[PDB]
Amino acid sequence: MKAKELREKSVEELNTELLNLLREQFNLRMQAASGQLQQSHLLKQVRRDVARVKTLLNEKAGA
Amino acid sequence: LIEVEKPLYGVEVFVGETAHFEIELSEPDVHGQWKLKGQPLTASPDCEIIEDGKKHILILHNCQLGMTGEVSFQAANAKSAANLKVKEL
Amino acid sequence: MKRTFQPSVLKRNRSHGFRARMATKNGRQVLARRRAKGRARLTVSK
Amino acid sequence: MIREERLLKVLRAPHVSEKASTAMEKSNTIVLKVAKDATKAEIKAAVQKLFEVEVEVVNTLVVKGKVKRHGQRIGRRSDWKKAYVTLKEGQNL
Amino acid sequence: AAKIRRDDEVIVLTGKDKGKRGKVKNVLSSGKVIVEGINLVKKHQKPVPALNQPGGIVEKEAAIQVSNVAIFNAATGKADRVGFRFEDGKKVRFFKSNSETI
RNA sequence: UACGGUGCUGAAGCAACAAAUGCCCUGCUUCCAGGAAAAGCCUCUAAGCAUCAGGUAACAUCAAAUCGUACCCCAAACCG
RNA sequence: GCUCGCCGGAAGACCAAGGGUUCCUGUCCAACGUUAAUCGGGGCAGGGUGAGUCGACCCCUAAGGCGAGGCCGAAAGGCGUAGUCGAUGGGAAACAGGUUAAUAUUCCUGUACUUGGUGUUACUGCGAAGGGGGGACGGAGAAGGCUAUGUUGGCCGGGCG
RNA sequence: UAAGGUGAUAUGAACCGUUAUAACCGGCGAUUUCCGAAUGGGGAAACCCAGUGUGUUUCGACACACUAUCAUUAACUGAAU
Ligand SMILES: [Mg+2]
Ligand SMILES: [Mg+2]
Ligand SMILES: [Mg+2]
Ligand SMILES: [Mg+2]
Ligand SMILES: [Mg+2]
Ligand SMILES: [Mg+2]
Ligand SMILES: [Mg+2]
Ligand SMILES: [Mg+2]
Ligand SMILES: [Mg+2]
Ligand SMILES: [Mg+2]
Ligand SMILES: [Mg+2]
Ligand SMILES: [Mg+2]
Ligand SMILES: [Mg+2]
Ligand SMILES: [Mg+2]
Ligand SMILES: [Mg+2]
Ligand SMILES: [Mg+2]
Ligand SMILES: [Mg+2]
Repeated sequence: MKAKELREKSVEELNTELLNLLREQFNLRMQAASGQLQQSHLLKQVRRDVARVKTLLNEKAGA
Repeated sequence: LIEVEKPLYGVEVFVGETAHFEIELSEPDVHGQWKLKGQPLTASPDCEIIEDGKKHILILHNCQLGMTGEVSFQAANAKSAANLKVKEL
Repeated sequence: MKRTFQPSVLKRNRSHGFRARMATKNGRQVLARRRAKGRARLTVSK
Repeated sequence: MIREERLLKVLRAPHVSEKASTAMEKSNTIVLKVAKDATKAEIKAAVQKLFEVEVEVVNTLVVKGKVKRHGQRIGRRSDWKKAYVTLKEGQNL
Repeated sequence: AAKIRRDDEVIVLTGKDKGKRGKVKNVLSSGKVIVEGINLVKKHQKPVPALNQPGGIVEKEAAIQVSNVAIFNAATGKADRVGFRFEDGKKVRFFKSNSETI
């Protein structure tokens, strides 16, 4: 999922960026904590995905 | 055709305690059946299922370690699924 | 009867706390020894 | 706005727990574990945006971790913040 | 790399099944393997209604050491040691004694 | 009432006398041993601003974060 | 539960200091309890601390501490100016009632208030790390006025032993 | 380098991978809360509070960056004189 977006545009990425949090991450916590989320591994990725997201963008702009 | 106004709830238990699973439907007159990960056992000495229709309540006692799965209830067209884990002492 | 330990945290920290310890060449050597000794509580503070 | 959309990851979990929670549902307001650094106003925003409800005012308190178990050594839990949120009127969730 | 690995068919060399063949179920990072129908231990397991388990004695396979098995040649029909050669940039295992790539 | 409690309802609700070490009193009287500080507050203007900005009032509205708040506390919870 | 007995300027009640979950509810009785223990401040699990107004933070300083430069000292360091810290003292403001098993001047009902920002409308010289005022202060004593508070009558409800 | 992996007590859950972006090892990067020389001021270490800059198709208040001291050098300023 790495070089798939090494080339994905600084501005564009801040989108999935939110889309990881804006959607997956917040909904997942809530849904999870509330005893729904039967597939926990979704919490592992998403978080790890955002890490990737922020690794680029940081390495694309300025660094 | 009804739904599940109130889904189940994942609960923990120390083998021996008593788990609890509630779920309200929409129309009375019916009889669903609870099942661990997905195994339709049979209310026995270790299973206490008490439902009066318009409502359904489960009461599992000293739950073993296997019960390590999810409580998916089945009725007419409704379907719930909570989380349950049996921890040892 | 009134015994010797009359607890009071204000005095505790002021007399033995991290910063107090830090405010003197020897107070610092106090820490240094405790670090070298690998002590888990350098100075019993909050 | 005032608080970035990113930082509206302050809502951490519902505290649907005890009649305290639910009996204080049946008479306005909802309660939640919420961040730690969260600023009442900062957490009102979260509940406006997400949850899309109305909110009159929010009260906060810090729960302190119980320390327990162990033989010689000892184990302590984490501190955390409580919500108690009080929704305006067209009350839903 | 590892000589005995996951989906293999092997013949036991030592102790109580000595000479029993079987397929490796899995291989544990202790340096052990679980091989089917080779080592059987009768565990006593409590019956559970929730999991719909009958209970009573059950039969399963314990982990034997990797050095207690060797993979079955089946061209000679005996145990055989494994080497590693390179073929077309692939590190392949090969049987010793007839030198055949597995 | 599941015998721990929990709901509901609900009369009169005045006067006289007494009365503190509390308050009036940071008062009053008197005495010698002659009884913190600084800010908030009020007022005064300097540089400075003069239609401005500020200042005063009425009404309206918005803000007041953060941290503590359980329990013991002349004691079986503190020093012994 | 009914008797009996004990404290009542406490052996009742609210805190500070100090402790730091001992609070409440279920559950257990091995160890802890100088005995038993179904009980506990004991084990395990869950719950419980809601504030513009109480308090801290905050503004203000006492003792005293620290102290750019500085003076002094074989080194380490010492003292001290400008300052800057330090409450045991000064500084704006919420009360009667209700409710939780467990908090409440914090939650709820009734009824209030404090200080700033912004706006409208009137009316106006505003303005300091500065001047002055105030804040601002001892001991004893003497009564007067008064409240808490009490007693009686009236009033209300109930009683006819 | 690889057929197995998601550190340990420590099972379990939900997963991930098998011919190369599973894991694991090495080189170089990235992120790197708060306290601590701690260096913006303070302080009972892990906390309180700022000045100035930036930042908002919901441009308030909050968030971030910078602001210690000494030395050397330069520049600009500049008493009694
Ligand atoms: Mg609070
Ligand atoms: Mg209390
Ligand atoms: Mg305890
Ligand atoms: Mg208790
Ligand atoms: Mg005993
Ligand atoms: Mg206890
Ligand atoms: Mg001061
Ligand atoms: Mg010096
Ligand atoms: Mg000095
Ligand atoms: Mg004080
Ligand atoms: Mg209480
Ligand atoms: Mg105005
Ligand atoms: Mg003056
Ligand atoms: Mg009176
Ligand atoms: Mg008679
Ligand atoms: Mg600092
Ligand atoms: Mg400093």
